[PDB]
Amino acid sequence: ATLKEVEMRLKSIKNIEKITKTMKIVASTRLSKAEKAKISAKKMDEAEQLFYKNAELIVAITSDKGLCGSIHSQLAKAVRRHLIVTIGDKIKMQLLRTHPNNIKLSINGIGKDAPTFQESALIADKLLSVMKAGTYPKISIFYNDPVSSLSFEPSEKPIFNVPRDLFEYTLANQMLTAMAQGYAAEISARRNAMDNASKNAGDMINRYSILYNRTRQAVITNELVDIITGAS
Amino acid sequence: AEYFRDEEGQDVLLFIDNIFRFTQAGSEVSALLGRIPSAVGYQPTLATDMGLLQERITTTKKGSVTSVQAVYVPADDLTDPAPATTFAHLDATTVLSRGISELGIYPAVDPLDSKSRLLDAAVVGQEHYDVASKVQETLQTYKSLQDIIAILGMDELSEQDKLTVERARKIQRFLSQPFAVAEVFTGIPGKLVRLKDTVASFKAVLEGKYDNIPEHAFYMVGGIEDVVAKAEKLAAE
Amino acid sequence: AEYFRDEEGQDVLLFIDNIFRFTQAGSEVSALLGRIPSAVGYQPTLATDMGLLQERITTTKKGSVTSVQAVYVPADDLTDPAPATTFAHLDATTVLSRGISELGIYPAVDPLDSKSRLLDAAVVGQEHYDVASKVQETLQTYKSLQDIIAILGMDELSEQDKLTVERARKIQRFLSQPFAVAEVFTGIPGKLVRLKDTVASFKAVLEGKYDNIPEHAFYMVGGIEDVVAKAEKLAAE
Amino acid sequence: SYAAYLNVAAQAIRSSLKTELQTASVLNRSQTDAFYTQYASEPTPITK
Amino acid sequence: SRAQVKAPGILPRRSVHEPVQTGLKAVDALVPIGRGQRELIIGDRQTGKTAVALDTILNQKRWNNGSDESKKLYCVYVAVGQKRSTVAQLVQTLEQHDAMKYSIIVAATASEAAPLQYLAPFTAASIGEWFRDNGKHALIVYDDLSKQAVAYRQLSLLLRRPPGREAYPGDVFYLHSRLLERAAKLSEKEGSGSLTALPVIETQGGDVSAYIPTNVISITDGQIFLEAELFYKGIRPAINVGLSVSRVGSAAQVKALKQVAGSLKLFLAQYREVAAFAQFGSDLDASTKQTLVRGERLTQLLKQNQYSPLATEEQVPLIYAGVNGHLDGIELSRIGEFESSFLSYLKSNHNELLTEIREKGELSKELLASLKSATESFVATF
Amino acid sequence: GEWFRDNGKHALIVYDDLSKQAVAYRQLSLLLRRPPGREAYPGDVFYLHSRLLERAAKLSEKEGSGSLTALPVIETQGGDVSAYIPTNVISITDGQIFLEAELFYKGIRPAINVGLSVSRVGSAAQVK
Amino acid sequence: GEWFRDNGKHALIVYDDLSKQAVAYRQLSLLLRRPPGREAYPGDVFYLHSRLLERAAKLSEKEGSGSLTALPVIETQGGDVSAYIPTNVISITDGQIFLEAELFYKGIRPAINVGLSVSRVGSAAQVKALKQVAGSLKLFLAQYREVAAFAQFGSDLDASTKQTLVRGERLTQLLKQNQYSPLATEEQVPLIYAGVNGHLDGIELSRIGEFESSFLSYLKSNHNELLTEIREKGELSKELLASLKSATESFVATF
Ligand SMILES: Nc1ncnc2c1ncn2[C@@H]1O[C@H](COP(=O)(O)OP(=O)(O)OP(=O)(O)O)[C@@H](O)[C@H]1O
Ligand SMILES: [Mg+2]
Repeated sequence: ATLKEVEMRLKSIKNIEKITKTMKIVASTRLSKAEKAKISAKKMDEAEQLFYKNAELIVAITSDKGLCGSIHSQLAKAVRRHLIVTIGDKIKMQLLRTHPNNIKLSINGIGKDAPTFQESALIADKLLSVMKAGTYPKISIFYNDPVSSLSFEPSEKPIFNVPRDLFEYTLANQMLTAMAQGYAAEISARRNAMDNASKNAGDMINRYSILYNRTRQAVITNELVDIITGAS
Repeated sequence: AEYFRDEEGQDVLLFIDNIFRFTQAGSEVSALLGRIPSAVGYQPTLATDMGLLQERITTTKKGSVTSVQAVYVPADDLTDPAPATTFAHLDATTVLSRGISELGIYPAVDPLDSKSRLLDAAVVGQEHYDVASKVQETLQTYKSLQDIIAILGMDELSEQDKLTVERARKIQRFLSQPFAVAEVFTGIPGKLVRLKDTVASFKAVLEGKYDNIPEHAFYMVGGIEDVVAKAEKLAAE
Repeated sequence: AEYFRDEEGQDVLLFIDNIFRFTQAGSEVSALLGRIPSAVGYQPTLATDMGLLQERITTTKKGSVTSVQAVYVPADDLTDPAPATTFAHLDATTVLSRGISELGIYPAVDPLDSKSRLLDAAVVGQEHYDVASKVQETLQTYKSLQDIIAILGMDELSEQDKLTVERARKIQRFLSQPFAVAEVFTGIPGKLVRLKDTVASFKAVLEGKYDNIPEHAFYMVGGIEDVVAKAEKLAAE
Repeated sequence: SYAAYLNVAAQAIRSSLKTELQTASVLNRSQTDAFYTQYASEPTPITK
Repeated sequence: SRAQVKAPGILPRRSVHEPVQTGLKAVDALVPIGRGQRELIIGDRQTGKTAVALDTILNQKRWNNGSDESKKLYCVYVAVGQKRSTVAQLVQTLEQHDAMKYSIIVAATASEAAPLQYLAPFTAASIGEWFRDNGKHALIVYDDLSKQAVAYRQLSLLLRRPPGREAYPGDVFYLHSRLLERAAKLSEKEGSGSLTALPVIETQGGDVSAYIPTNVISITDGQIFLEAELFYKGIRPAINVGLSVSRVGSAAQVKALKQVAGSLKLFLAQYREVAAFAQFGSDLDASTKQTLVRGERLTQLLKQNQYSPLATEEQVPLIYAGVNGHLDGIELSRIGEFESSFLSYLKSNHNELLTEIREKGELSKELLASLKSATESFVATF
Repeated sequence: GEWFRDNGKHALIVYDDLSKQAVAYRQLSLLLRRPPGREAYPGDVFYLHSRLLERAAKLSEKEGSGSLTALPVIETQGGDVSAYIPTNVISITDGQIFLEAELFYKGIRPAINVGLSVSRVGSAAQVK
Repeated sequence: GEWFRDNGKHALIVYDDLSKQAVAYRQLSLLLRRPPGREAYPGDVFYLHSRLLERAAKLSEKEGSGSLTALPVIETQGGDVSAYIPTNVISITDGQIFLEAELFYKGIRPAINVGLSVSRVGSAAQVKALKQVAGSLKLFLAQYREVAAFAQFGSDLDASTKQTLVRGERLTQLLKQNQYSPLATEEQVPLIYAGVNGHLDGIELSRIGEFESSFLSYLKSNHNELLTEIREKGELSKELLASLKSATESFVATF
């Protein structure tokens, strides 16, 4: 109502806009690495996939950090539509609210940087040790794919002494291949999300910039009405 | 009205539209009467010139007067001396606001700024009181999250809060109601909704029975049965 | 105060509590005398009245009348003419903030909003200015990271900023002091510290010499030579 | 275990690289920070 | 007695050291009011102010029926600018609760000439000053001083005196000041009496920068700030614990309630700090999540119904169970079921704890440990 | 217009625009030392407009069936309808046609905001 | 000062500060009961400050070519320039030097906001030696003022921005200096040169003060001819820039 209130509101909004601009920029910088990673990993994946092409549980991957738009929403929804091991806290919570008894294993802290075969292999090892995953009649990997520079789509991918070592290795291969594509997708959706956020902040600033000027004119007029009536 | 109250002893209802004009007419004349003007430009006698009229509009041991007063708010400024002084003289106050009208939600009552002395469990019942408290809580939770929704979006919100926002958008829209005198310029025929039906409906909405019906089913309908009827009609489209 | 200066030949100090009401009363007396009110309602003579009061508070060859003035800031608005005019004359500030007692350190003086004109190398010396500047840098670095410490935790911080926050907490606590008058209610014995024993004591903390010691050893200790002893006595318990 | 076998064999092929060649990437490949917790009951967090 | 008698001076007073027990958790435990104090109940329209003053009036029933004249507190209510029907309803409430026998109502209603609205507070003060000067205790509630200011403005402007800020006269501060600090706590030399003032103020648009609020906030020893965003959230009474403050503080507080209000205030300060991140509770750090949990549970704990004041024997166990973490396992919606079902338990199976908290006034260790035991023996079944 | 009205004929009156009549009345008043109210306008601006616009009336066959139709125009600073004079004329009048600049620049001309626009007599006049 | 202006001499006038003059005039007029205006100020406060300030002038040869230079001071509450008297003076003057508290309590001294400060006249008056070397300092600082928000993130930043972040830090640490130590142009141009040409990048940001104080002594002790020429000529020849590059690099290497 008063000037000290509109100005503080405007300052808070400008702070939100700056905080979102820096986030957009850092998400733009962190992308090149993720895209290099996605391309290299998919180039590896093509080789191992070619064999199945010629011949013949769920892991759900998201990061723990939010403010990435619909990355976790669409994937939790796709997993429920298909209906579990959760990589990341946010898919963990989405699944835990709906079906708390189904979660068997959770991994967190991975997404802070581009994935690597160390994390994937160690996850595969704890998986085959605690769950003995290789015994399950079926295994499926749920992850997000960056179909474009401004959108993504969720996706499910199967996992079907050469056979033992081959499956045990392709498990780590596909977990890495999914983690990479999910990391790229979340960075892109954290660059478009903060773009929309900053533009909405701009629209809010353009509204409060009218509210402020109105309050300014009103304050001056009324202070001067008081002074004049005192001086009459 | 006072003769009907006292001399005839009958029950009386007094409609005054608009009582702000009394204070405004006093303001217009105050400057020519030779008085130093008070605040934003009203007369000194506002609070007492108002009281001398307002305190006559009251129920007495001799008779009852039920008073409905329209109070204009200039420049939408509820803080203007006249409304600010009138608020103290009324047992019930419904504040119509412009925002709720731009949203299309007639009769445009601000569900929160509107207040009544009788909204206590000793009078309306505990069910009714708790329903009204849950409605207010849902709507205020919705209004506290508006900045987040504007900038960030609804994705960030928690699971309870997404539900509370969907339910707030349903509730605020269900408080809309078409009036039989407004049909000429709104087209929608009128609806009268009983108190018990209203409480039961908002209870059923708060208790989650109708999370499966879209927001549009609640707009400008009457009771919950009409929400279901319109949901079926929209589905058939 | 001026008599004890000019006719007792000694340095005295004058407490005025509260200086806001000097200007408030000046505004009352001006309005009553029929002088046109200025800005938000103060007397036109505001600056000159404050001057004719303050400019007697000064050093002369016979002595100095020092003043410690409580300043009531209405509505927390440092831009109100009363505090705005007072600030032009005073050159040291001491902000006692609730935001520091809420976390339980007394005197409760804000190390960052509180400031002084005399914090200049030509007055306090470079050894003191360096220490003060690095204190106001560590505390401000901590006050920058609080959002990060909350949403994230202290593990995400770099090993540099983790050390900065540790030393900032130690400094925040070491600025606390038991008064020689609090001996009755708090029970704590109370002590006073010289400027050397303080500047050097903080230099030793910034230089990381006592980074081995926990934060609690700094809480109510007048000087590091007693922080060592408190650490020993706590570890022995 | 075969994937972890490849992981330890990779570490063997990796630490044996000249100390000038171990670019930041090579160190990064060796600093997995992940934690795991089996599950609504679950024990304390365990490092990988 | 004259209306504008002079207030007592420095020398005859004694410091505030005894409590004006409101029976409201949010006040007695966070912004205590003492006998001899001046506490401004400030807030926007329809926010809960009269409810606070009236619960304070109604809670004195447990002492005023007593024979010990040192504990009973008589009441005076000054209705300035109110309509007569509101006073009719207030007298109905006080009659129902049997509080009239210790209450005087002074009514300069809206239709009353402006001079009488200006003058009523001074005469009500002079009525209370009799109890003060005869060794008795009084609580004077002004509802409300903004309307006395409006009446004084009317009088002044029609007398052709020059206006100041916001069209008010120059000397409104001198109007309210020589009203409020007639409240005092007198020393044994002058009869040990007390007069306690609870002035109400109505803030338009929440603006405390207005002239009369800016004045009265400067005259009073503390403020209970009532805010509507808290009201609609079910925090009732809607006391903003962060804006509200007492300058008398611990001295005015019951000792047992002090021993826990310290920690209560610290934890609610931590909550006020983190609260900006309240909604996104999941992704925060452990300590921030814990602080959010405990602070939200305590804020819910402080709510209580209208015309249902509590004894301090009933406040201490509840603030203890909240501070000391027991309530962290209880869902935020069940806290209302808790404070109801716990006290009923304590009264039934652990009466001596309440009896000793009341009689002795201080939580002894032998008793604090048994209270811990008796709270564990409940949260387990709950 | 009231001549056509009072002699059985139909008239329409466009005022372009009342904001400037209000400004002129503010001038005339303040120069007469008439104390300023809200937005520095005199207290009797509502009476300036109400006795102007109430003359627009549809008469009975007892008088002769005339009518005077008033289309007052108002300029809004910054697009705000919450101002004093706009709100006053909205209170006097039987409807409003709000023309929004965002739509005008978009190429929606006439820029009728069908939401804020309303004719409280509505369908009664509309052609069947 | 007008005596000096009119007698062919050069005068500088520092008004500290004109806000209090406006307050004095408000008091003076309100006690005289003259009708007030905005902010309780009289109508013609603009005609007070203009009538004061624009007596400053540079005169033609017909009048002795004297001058009078005005540095008015205005105390802005909360840094708001929307106020009445600050607006008026900002409109009267040929520029502004904006000092910001946000930079002051972060240890920058003088706390000149390069983004808001502007001289609409002096760029023609500036010393050529300084112009040649500092032309790009505006751009480097304007880029640093953007990147400053992204700085705290770390390695994530591109090299084309890391270079900016490296330069602007040294530049801001260069432009700060202790009070009552005003430096000669001959000592200023070499430092801005070392900075704009990135020679300081190999020095820890904490030691720039040690660098400057040392550098001055070297040029003064081993390259005085160049300082002498800089101030005798005021402009850098093709050859002086080369000798300055040589001295700067030979120092930075052995610093
Ligand atoms: N603790 C509470 N719990 C539930 N309802 C409450 C509580 N306190 C107040 N209310 C409700 O708030 C409403 C306002 O009460 P109150 O008379 O205290 O307001 P007020 O501050 O006097 O406002 P005004 O005097 O301007 O009407 C009442 O209808 C009452 O039922
Ligand atoms: Mg009330």
